[PDB]
Amino acid sequence: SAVKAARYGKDNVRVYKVHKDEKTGVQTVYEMTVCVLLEGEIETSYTKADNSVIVATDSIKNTIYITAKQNPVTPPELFGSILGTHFIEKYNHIHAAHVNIVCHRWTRMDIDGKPHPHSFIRDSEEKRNVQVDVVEGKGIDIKSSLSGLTVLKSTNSQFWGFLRDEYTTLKETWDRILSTDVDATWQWKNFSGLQEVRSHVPKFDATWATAREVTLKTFAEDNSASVQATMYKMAEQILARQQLIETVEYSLPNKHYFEIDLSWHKGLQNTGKNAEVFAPQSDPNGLIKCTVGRS
Amino acid sequence: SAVKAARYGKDNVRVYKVHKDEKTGVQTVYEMTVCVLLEGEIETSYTKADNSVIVATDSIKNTIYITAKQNPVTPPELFGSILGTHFIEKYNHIHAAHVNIVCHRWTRMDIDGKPHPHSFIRDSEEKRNVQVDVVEGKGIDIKSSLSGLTVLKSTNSQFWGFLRDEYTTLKETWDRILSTDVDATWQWKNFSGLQEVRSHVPKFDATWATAREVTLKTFAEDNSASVQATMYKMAEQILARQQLIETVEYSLPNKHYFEIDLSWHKGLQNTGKNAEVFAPQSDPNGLIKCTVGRS
Amino acid sequence: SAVKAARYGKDNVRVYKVHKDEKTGVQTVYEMTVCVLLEGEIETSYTKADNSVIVATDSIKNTIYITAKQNPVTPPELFGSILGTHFIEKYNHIHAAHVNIVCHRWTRMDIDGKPHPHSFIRDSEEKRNVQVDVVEGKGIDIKSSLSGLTVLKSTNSQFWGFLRDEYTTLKETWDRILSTDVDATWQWKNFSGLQEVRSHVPKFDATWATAREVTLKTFAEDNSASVQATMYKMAEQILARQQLIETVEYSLPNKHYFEIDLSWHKGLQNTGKNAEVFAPQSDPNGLIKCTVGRS
Amino acid sequence: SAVKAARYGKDNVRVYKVHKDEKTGVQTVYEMTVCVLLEGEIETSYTKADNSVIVATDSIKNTIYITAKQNPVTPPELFGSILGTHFIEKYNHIHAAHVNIVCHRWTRMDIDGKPHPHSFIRDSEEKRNVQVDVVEGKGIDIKSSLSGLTVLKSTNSQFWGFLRDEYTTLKETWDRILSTDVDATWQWKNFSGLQEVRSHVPKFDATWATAREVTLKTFAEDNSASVQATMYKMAEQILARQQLIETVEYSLPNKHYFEIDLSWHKGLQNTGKNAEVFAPQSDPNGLIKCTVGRS
Ligand SMILES: O=c1[nH]c(=O)c2nn[nH]c2[nH]1
Ligand SMILES: O=c1[nH]c(=O)c2nn[nH]c2[nH]1
Ligand SMILES: O=c1[nH]c(=O)c2nn[nH]c2[nH]1
Ligand SMILES: O=c1[nH]c(=O)c2nn[nH]c2[nH]1
Ligand code: NA
Ligand code: NA
Ligand code: NA
Ligand code: NA
Ligand SMILES: [Xe]
Ligand SMILES: [Xe]
Ligand SMILES: [Xe]
Ligand SMILES: [Xe]
Repeated sequence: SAVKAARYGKDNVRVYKVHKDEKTGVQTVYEMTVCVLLEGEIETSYTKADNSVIVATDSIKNTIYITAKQNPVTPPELFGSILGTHFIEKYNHIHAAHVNIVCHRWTRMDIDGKPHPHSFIRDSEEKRNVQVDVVEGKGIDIKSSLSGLTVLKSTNSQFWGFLRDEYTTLKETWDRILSTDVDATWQWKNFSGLQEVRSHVPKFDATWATAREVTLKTFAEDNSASVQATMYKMAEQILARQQLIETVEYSLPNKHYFEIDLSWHKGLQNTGKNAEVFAPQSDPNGLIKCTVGRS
Repeated sequence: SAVKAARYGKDNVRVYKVHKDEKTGVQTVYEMTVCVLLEGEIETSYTKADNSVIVATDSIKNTIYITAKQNPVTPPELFGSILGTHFIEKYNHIHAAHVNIVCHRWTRMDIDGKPHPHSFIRDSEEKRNVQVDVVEGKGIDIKSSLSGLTVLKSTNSQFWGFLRDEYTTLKETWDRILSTDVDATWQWKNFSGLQEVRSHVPKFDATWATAREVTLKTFAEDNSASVQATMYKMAEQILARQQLIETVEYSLPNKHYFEIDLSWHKGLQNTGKNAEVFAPQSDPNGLIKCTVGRS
Repeated sequence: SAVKAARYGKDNVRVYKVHKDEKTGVQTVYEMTVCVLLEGEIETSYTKADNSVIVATDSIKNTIYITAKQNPVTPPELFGSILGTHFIEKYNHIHAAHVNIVCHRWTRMDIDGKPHPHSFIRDSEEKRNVQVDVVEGKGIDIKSSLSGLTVLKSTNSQFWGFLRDEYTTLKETWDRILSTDVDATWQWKNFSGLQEVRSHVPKFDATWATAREVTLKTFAEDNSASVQATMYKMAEQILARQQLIETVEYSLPNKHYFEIDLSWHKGLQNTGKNAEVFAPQSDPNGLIKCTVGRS
Repeated sequence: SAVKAARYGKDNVRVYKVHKDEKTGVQTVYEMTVCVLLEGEIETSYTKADNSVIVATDSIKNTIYITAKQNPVTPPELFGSILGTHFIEKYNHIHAAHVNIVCHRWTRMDIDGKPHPHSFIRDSEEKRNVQVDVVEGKGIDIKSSLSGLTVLKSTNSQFWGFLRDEYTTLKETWDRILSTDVDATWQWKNFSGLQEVRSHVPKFDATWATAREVTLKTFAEDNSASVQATMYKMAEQILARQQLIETVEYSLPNKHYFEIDLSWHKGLQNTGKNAEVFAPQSDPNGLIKCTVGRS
């Protein structure tokens, strides 16, 4: 037997950083959860009990805190690239670093219509994520994403004209509820190294904001023919607005809300045009994915 | 042996309701999770296998949908009271109904600075809850609450002057992070029945909004001497603003963020005034509770 | 305004303890999660910012580890009583301690049919719990419980003869699946203090084992007329086997498995006597409770 | 823009099946959660709103129940292959089916030392899983796995001789607690189609049992030099026992239990050889992976 692939590191490292502006007194907080996994010439730790090749996962944890102390932690694409590059430059036998970062929302509070200098609220479990793979001699590959964005529209969604055979019971509809949790990922063109990542720093926050805005606007305005059709429109717009993205991937659950027939009870009308009360379904759920790239 | 207490019913009943304004085209959605438990002369179902006394839990589920179809579902204090009263009026041998409602946020989306007519976002897992106990011959007791409101302030929290003995290692501090998940409950004076609950309907939403606002403002502005001291100030203000509340209860975790000493690494300074990077702690956590009532 | 009730302390304190038999080489592990909340003359910490009355929650955490170091941690009823008594004896102004303990399963592994000396498996998320309230001048009240015991029987459950009215759609049945997560609590007679708790130590593990065995046997053997009828039989037997228990409480979800009518597809028969494939329902669920005490 | 990849289907479909032996009266239950995603000539549903190519996800759900009605659901490798093959044979434009199955434990109860005919217990959240990819013209690829197997050993684990530099604070140790949640996957050689999968049916349950047994025995008996070294030994043995497996992958968290220094309190000794009470750490955690294949 032989080691075909191996990676190891530290997962679930929670980090908080505060920035204090001495002039204005305004404080800004960042909180993230970080995972770092390494690859390289480490087979002998598995096959021969040779620990000499292991950078201890506890040391990786230390490195994350130290790196956050000495560098900006925003945008996460830059922080992840700094962190990944560190390991391949510092350790001769480590040849790849894989860095995953989940950014948690801490939104500045408005008290009496003005921004508070040092108080924050978690407005939703929506996350902004990055995956950074730093591979020696092959540059830096970055995938950025938003996830946990939960939306619903109560009309202007349709689903008709699908294949009907002996396995089909689903009725066609011209008016339904559509609700989903959005997971959207955009993959950047490969960067040659940290200098190139630094040169594009302004594009990271801007593209995240664009992806979010396009998602919300298209969802709200599209008279949706299907999840498939609507998500494609989203991806197409993002690719058109940022030339440095190669692909956009969406993964969307279709969270069903079922009509409840109440006609058995005193002829009560609660279906079709008369539908007011619905039963949200916890499971099963549709799952629809697509990856859109350039012609 | 004898039955000392018994209650039974349906839990986790998810309900969605939509309201459609025909004039404006504006739609508004409500989504809740409902639990209804009944008490009464039902001992024989336990002791003698006499099912004749059981209103099936499946029927309770049906009743929830039917009631939501025929009545407004907002404010939840009113809907819960209607639902509870139904069971004690309909069934001779049922003498109490306990109704718990969790309201989930569906916040109207703003697209291009204007409110969208039928698209919504889940902005946070914060909930608005009610517990309604309708007891035959004793009226209606309502406890209203908000929960899952997660906040953090990065300074203006202190904790010093606590008891120090041979079990104490905690250092006094004049500047720390304070973060909590707020659970706040206000208990209404007993209402004689549904007519009285209806007469106070405007106070329910208004008091919820006040409780939320007082919580946020006090948290952000108090130079906090302890969780205990700050939460007391919150409760005091709520009681002063709404005479129909008898008690306010807060239950607050103290979610710790620990300094990380980095001085072992090249003398790096990251404690006290130099603290920038912290380690959020998942567990253990302080838990601080208090119930405040009138003199 | 005035403080009507207050309690504070440390929640979610994870503790592991190992016992090493030097003779046999056999090791035994215990793992628990502990919560301790205190009450007493502490109002001024809320109302006057007087921290002098506060035993820091961090010190409570320390005390839990120290107490576990110096005392046995099993049975949990004894450990919780020692821990609670400590606070009321040590601190003049503290007059009640509330201790909750969740014990996690670490079951010794059998390798090649023999018990391994130091390797363990988590066989299920079933927990054994205690709640201990130590109140100065009123002794020690202990509630013991098991929770998270998930069972299913595929036949020998019935449900017919329930009330039928205009809210009822549920069909009577003489053969259904019954599945539940068992939560069972037995409340001990009040103990005068630690000496009395010590004198009954052998009864704690024995009663837990009896409660578990009665639950499983009765569930498996009862031709159940309802959840209500079956749970009553369980509680009755536990009370008969241990005179020092005053009350037994069960709280049981009814986790529904629905028939699936497949007759629309080529006349396929999958209901009543022909039912083979079912759809487990995540929600809603029946919830049935009862407290049984002595005549 | 163009569709580079697309897949869609139904997730979280819960299924229960019962088998009734008419002779013996013995009943056996199976419960699973199933996900089916399809690929094929479906781009136009995304790009042109052409629903004619969509097999509705609701129909996929129906197909899962129908298939479970007409076929055995065990071993899951066979059921998943039947289910995947169905879609590529039934629909001309569908060219791949991806089927994921999670099997939940329902273990027959022993009452008074004998196996009960129709009552079951969920003994742990351990799962047995399969991923089956059926690709038209390329056969059937099956990955089988166990996950959620949580173990701990209290001694006979070491970790010393790792790289030490200016990022390292971790002390070497010759005696520590080792605890992990096992995720192990074995990948079968490609099968040409359903006939070949059927011919190997006995090997599926046997290999699962072997993988489990090797994991447990090696964990309990290895005087572990590291997670890396121990997991390699597991994978090596599995590959040696089943020639039809091509690769074995393990993914293992290192769930840390920290010593607690209590010497500040009356010189209490709780570290090194005197360590009895430890603090389980919820996060961060080591994560160690490896894929082992044949020379
Ligand atoms: O078994 C281990 N492997 C590792 O790679 C490691 N790093 N810190 N502790 C560790 N333990
Ligand atoms: O055992 C049951 N008890 C009940 O009260 C009930 N209601 N619906 N189904 C039921 N089953
Ligand atoms: O605000 C606080 N209250 C307390 O009771 C406490 N105990 N430790 N830290 C603390 N902080
Ligand atoms: O938008 C949808 N896409 C689908 O593929 C589907 N299948 N059932 N309902 C559906 N809705
Ligand atoms: Na390198
Ligand atoms: Na009544
Ligand atoms: Na006292
Ligand atoms: Na095909
Ligand atoms: Xe951070
Ligand atoms: Xe609702
Ligand atoms: Xe413990
Ligand atoms: Xe199944």
